[PDB]
Amino acid sequence: RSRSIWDDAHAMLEKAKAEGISTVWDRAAEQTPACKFCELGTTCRNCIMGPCRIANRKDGKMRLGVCGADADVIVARNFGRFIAGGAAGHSDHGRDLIETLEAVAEGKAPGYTIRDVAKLRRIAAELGVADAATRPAHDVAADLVTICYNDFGSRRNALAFLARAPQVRRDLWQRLGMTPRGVDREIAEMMHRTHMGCDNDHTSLLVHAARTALADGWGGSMIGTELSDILFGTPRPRQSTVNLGVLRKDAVNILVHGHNPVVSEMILAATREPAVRQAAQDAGAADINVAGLCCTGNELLMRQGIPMAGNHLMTELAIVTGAADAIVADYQCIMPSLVQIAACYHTRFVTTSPKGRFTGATHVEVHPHNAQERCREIVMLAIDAYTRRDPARVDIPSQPVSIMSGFSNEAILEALGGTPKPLIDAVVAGQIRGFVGIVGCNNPKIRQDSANVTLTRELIRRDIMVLATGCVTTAAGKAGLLVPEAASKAGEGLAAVCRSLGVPPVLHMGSCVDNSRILQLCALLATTLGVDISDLPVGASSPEWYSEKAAAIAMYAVASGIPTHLGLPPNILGSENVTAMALHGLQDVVGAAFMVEPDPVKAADMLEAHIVARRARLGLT
Amino acid sequence: RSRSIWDDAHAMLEKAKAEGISTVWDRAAEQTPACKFCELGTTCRNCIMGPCRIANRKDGKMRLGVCGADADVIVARNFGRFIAGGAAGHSDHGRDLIETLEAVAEGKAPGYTIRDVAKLRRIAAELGVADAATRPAHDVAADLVTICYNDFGSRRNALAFLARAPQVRRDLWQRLGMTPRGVDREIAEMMHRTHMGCDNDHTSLLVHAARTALADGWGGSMIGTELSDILFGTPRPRQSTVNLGVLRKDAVNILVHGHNPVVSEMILAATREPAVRQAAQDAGAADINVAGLCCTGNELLMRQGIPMAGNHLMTELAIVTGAADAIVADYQCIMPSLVQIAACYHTRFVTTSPKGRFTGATHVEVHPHNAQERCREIVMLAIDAYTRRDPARVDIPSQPVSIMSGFSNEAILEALGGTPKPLIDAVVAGQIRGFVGIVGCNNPKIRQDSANVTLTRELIRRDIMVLATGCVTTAAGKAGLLVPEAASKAGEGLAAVCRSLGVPPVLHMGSCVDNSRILQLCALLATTLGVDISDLPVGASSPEWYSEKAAAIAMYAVASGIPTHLGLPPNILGSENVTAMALHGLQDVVGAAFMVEPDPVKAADMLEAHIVARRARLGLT
Ligand code: SF4
Ligand code: SF4
Ligand SMILES: [Xe]
Ligand SMILES: [Xe]
Ligand SMILES: [Xe]
Ligand SMILES: [Xe]
Ligand SMILES: [Xe]
Ligand SMILES: [Xe]
Ligand SMILES: [Xe]
Ligand SMILES: [Xe]
Ligand SMILES: [Xe]
Ligand SMILES: [Xe]
Ligand SMILES: [Xe]
Ligand SMILES: [Xe]
Ligand SMILES: [Xe]
Ligand SMILES: [Xe]
Ligand SMILES: [Xe]
Ligand SMILES: [Xe]
Ligand SMILES: [Xe]
Ligand SMILES: [Xe]
Ligand SMILES: [Xe]
Ligand SMILES: [Xe]
Ligand SMILES: [Xe]
Ligand SMILES: [Xe]
Ligand SMILES: [Xe]
Ligand SMILES: [Xe]
Repeated sequence: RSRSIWDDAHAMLEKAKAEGISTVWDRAAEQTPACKFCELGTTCRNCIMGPCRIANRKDGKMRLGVCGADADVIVARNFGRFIAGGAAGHSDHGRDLIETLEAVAEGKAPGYTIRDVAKLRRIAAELGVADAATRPAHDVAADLVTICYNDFGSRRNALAFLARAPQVRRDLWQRLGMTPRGVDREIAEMMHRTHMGCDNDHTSLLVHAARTALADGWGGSMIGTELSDILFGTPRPRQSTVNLGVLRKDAVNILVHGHNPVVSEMILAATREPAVRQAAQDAGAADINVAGLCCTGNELLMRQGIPMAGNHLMTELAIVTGAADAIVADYQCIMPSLVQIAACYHTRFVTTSPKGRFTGATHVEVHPHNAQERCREIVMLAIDAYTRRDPARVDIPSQPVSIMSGFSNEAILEALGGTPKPLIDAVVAGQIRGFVGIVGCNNPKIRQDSANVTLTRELIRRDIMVLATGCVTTAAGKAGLLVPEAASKAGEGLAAVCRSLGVPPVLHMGSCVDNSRILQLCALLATTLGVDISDLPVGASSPEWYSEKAAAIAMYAVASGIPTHLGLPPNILGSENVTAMALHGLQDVVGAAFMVEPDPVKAADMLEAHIVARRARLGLT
Repeated sequence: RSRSIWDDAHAMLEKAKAEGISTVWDRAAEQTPACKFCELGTTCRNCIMGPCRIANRKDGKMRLGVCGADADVIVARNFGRFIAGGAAGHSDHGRDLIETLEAVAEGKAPGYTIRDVAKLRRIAAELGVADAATRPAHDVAADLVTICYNDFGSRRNALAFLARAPQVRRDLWQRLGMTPRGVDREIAEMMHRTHMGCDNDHTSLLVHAARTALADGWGGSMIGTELSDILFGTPRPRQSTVNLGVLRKDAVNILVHGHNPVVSEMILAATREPAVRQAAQDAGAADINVAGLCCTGNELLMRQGIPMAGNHLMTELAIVTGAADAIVADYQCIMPSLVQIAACYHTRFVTTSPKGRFTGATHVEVHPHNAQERCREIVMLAIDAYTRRDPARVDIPSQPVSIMSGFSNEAILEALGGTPKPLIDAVVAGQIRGFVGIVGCNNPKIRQDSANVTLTRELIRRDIMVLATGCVTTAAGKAGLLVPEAASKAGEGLAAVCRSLGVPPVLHMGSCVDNSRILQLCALLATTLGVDISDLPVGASSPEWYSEKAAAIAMYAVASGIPTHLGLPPNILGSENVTAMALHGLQDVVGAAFMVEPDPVKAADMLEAHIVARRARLGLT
């Protein structure tokens, strides 16, 4: 119960307890207390002269690694590899989008098209493709593919999308040695620098961690966002629903999980073919019901309006309802426990990526050339599993909650009539005091979504508009804050802006990769006003993060000039020097810093105080 | 004393003890016993739902990570990131060589030339540069640079040098999903796969670890070896000396450390300019004495005959002599303790790489455009530090030992008269029963070089020729086994081959990156005979390894078909499934497996038994 604020979770936790199904919360208890040295970051296993631990003991022993490395170096190396794994999670996704677009450009991807040709030509023109407005769309696409691949090579001095950042920002990065040059290159160089006897200076290591994260935010993730919109459509505001109640007892229920629209968009197509709709009827189902999980669910919500069943700590509970007929997983944040919990039921657990292998799963590998054929086979697996569902163990605990989604930057600018001018006018007038992107996961160390939702309500009450991505999407949707009626929960200034646009006070801007949309928006406003991103009344927050991907997002926010709140510290407190740099030193290096505060009200105060400081620097009330 | 077999080390350990200078051996004692979970690999810190440890306890708790990951997945992920860090250590070195050659090709690198134009044209032709034999050398170089950079991109289906492998080998890799596609790409994908909720199947993870290592051996390292020979000269057999006695009391002593010939070759040039030789005389020195450490020392030994002061556990002791006037470091295996030990003396510790930063060092950053100017400034720093040397604390403990070095494959084939035919004839006749590459470091858990040298003597007595790289170079040289006279220590068949060629029974083939020479030679013989590398009477051994780089070398040897002995296990024993795959399962996957044996005599038996098996499979006595 105290594990979550949500009734639908609470009900499924009782159901799981009675059936003796162990959950992430149960295993989190088993791993408590954790190893102290792992939690502090003062442990190293980068060579077998060790493994080493750094201690603060009276006799003086164990203050240095066998190689002589101290706490500062070891902590910074561990944090660098942490960030690099998060950036890698995003880079490989962007790489898959490049490969998908090239297959469409070559005409080798049945059932795929370029859905947004206008955006294709705009992005291609922006990155330097000649005559992108009038040449055949497939040739334009092939040239865009080439530019994107060059960003995954080793010959550029700066990533292609980095030119969106204001000049003052790029100058700073260049002087600091932070300019990201290559998406994979920066990940590789981080792993190199953290090999023993390479980079042994915590400052140097932290700078390359910022460079690696930037290579994600302005590289892997931004390529991923923009190419997804080209292939699958630019999101436009639309209405949908959220929570475990989006599962229907009377339908074939197919859950997509992971991050890859290249599968999920084609699964959705397969369920619309009239022979497939027929086979589910011949199996007894009223319809075929696709619902989203995690980031692929965020993206299907943004682009098609597909309902979202839950966020990260909802994933196990989504199966305990007994109505999940199949989970279609690709990669990232897919808990391996799901395979065991699925085995307690009729549910098919289907993996589709050669990168996302799970011992004991039904592997049906999906690629652009065979996706239309394989996704149909996958949905046929779900309809068979539907026939084997046990009615005595089905309990869909909730009623779904209405939400509005689809706020790409293109839609935001559309709602403002093509210019950011009305937006900037509202901020100058003090109607919107600032903006905070609330992103990041759930973490069983925090009562699920308590901090996410509490921070959101506080911010909008203070006339701070919230941009929601990732797991916060489900949190704010279940709270009722993703509809225009929620204007009544915002302070007077934000409410009046919200009702004049007919938008909610919390704008869903997509998956964790779509945090690149927030970079793009900040950069646009900074460029429009002639100032740095670190002059904008903005902030970021991850009240309940857990993953390396979220830490990379937090790092590229900070390095880009955005104050960034974290509910929980990364494993760095064993070095006061690294800690002090993350919380303070970075402020006069990149114009922003990390804030660690588990009390969401105090988080709101801190985020709001930074916004006020930036308002005054801009000459605003 | 019992820390090393060597008199020169032993003496310097007494000197360090009397001066109260703590050494790697002392800190190794402090970190003993290590954490059991780190040593077993059953600990995970890849997200802050944890950190987690996997246990085998009666109540059943702590058998799974919070995410549900078990021991098999966690161990395999830790090992994958280990291997990826080793591959990254080599990839970035190869990247720097590409950048150096491009600067030479553009004419933007004063004091650099293409030293081996014949090799440039041969390698360029081999990789597909059109008309590489007759076009201007700089244009050929620019096209080679482009091909190498493409291997550091994301659009190839197989690395360029992989075509050296026999077809049967490439077919196997392709069917297994092991084909390396991109040097940085495979490192990035490994970091992605090991993010939580991605690749959760130990088999899948181990295969991508093999793919990542292959991307090093046939990619990062092979590009690095071949481009170094193009820029700095192909090694030819020559005579030199080894051990701390290569330091001269009467000279300005400059120690190069790390991996980068781009600095060390230019430091050597600076010490030959007549104004620099003059300034050391005006400071009182008889000459300027350059001596090598680690892999840059191996390479300077191979290409210029520069004496080598020591290997990895000699590095601290090289400073305790009191005669080190400067250490010129770049990156990898440079212990941060050296900076503190240098502070106990007059010694200048100079870093030259933006990747190899050390807190408290004199940073003089070297790049191809300014290397000739910066390396001169560096040698001027050494001559100043020479003037401040304390004669009362100088003790050069040994007399140097004569060695022969410089056995590139080009030199081996040269000594055989241009064909491998006489080599193959000796193996068929049973004069050379097989070959073992003994590579890898020192590790203070093993009495220094006891196992390296003991294994070498056993192998050559058994008519098994040894190919030495890395730290083993110093070990076999100090033992007296790197001269043609050492034929008297080999069995009758090898001795007779050795004396007919005037070569030693142990061939120095270079630094740790030059293990790519061994891949090239194996592939050449396999291609010549029409068989796989896993049919050759070959083996590899790392009796005293410590680094991720060495583990990557061991992995790409195994994946390439070469039985590989390790003196110490990597941190994997907490999973019997991963362990059994490394020691046994790999044998029927890739035709070779890891052997873990700390008794070097038993190691010799195991390596020899594999060679006998392959001999019979070939129809040999
Ligand atoms: S790199 Fe240094 S601190 Fe890390 S395990 Fe090796 S010896 Fe210990
Ligand atoms: S990835 Fe899984 S095993 Fe590793 S720390 Fe996170 S929860 Fe624990
Ligand atoms: Xe920093
Ligand atoms: Xe908006
Ligand atoms: Xe906005
Ligand atoms: Xe807005
Ligand atoms: Xe603004
Ligand atoms: Xe923001
Ligand atoms: Xe914003
Ligand atoms: Xe972080
Ligand atoms: Xe964040
Ligand atoms: Xe962000
Ligand atoms: Xe940091
Ligand atoms: Xe932080
Ligand atoms: Xe494997
Ligand atoms: Xe030889
Ligand atoms: Xe050889
Ligand atoms: Xe030989
Ligand atoms: Xe051979
Ligand atoms: Xe070998
Ligand atoms: Xe060989
Ligand atoms: Xe290894
Ligand atoms: Xe090895
Ligand atoms: Xe090797
Ligand atoms: Xe392995
Ligand atoms: Xe191993």
